Amino acid sequence: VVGGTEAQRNSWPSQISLQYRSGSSWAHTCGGTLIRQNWVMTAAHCVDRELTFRVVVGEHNLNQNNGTEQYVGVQKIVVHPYWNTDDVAAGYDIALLRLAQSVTLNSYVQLGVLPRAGTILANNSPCYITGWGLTRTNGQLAQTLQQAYLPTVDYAICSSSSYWGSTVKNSMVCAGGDGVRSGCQGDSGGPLHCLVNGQYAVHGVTSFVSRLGCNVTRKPTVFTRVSAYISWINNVIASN
Ligand SMILES: *C(=O)[C@@H](CC)[C@@H](CNS(=O)(=O)c1ccc(C)cc1)C(=O)O
Ligand SMILES: [Ca+2]
Repeated sequence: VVGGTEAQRNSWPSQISLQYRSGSSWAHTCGGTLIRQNWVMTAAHCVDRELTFRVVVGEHNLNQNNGTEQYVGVQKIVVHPYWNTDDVAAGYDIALLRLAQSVTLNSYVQLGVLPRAGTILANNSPCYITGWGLTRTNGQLAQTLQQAYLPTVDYAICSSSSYWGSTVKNSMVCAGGDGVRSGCQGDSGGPLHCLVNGQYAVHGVTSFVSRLGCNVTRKPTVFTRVSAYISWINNVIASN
């Protein structure tokens, strides 16, 4: 996240780090949201490569032991069946990961609250993106989890010609676009937390930013709209 601030250690306990095995170690590649003790919601584009993945819950600093982390392998990957790698703009950028073991909940590890199905936020709704993605366009990943306030940009504005045009669909949420704050590579898959009726809920799954760069004026970060996929999510969880 570009233009973010370090999150407090226990602010976003559903945020997970999705990592892939790289030689003798592990490398962060995307975020995700813990939605069941053994299920993670992330972006389908994060699991397009045939890599070995693990999820880290209760993570704060990627390069140091925080003494709060739980490490778990990904046992099954279910990508939305309409997802197409060649077309992120078509949408369906969502996937569910069944964890090899159920994680233990505590103040650093909690399930993400999902919105009711069909919920659409009013323009300019208050949301925060969180993640360890690049802190600058063509930069490096953050060491500590970052957060940035990114107000939503409704579909009418977001899909307008000055913004994203036809690239944005109504199955997505746009947020930000101020030219200073945004998601960036490595934040994909993570949550967009929006305050609704006093409770933060995960309304988006980070999906894409402009090819021009991360923090680009009028190119708000684009997220899969979680509330469009509630029955899909429940169907997967129930049949697996
Ligand atoms: C997500 O991080 C997104 C910006 C918010 C990225 C794409 N996701 S990624 O950087 O994880 C990705 C890109 C390509 C591959 C092969 C793997 C990972 C974006 O550039 O829109
Ligand atoms: Ca750590």
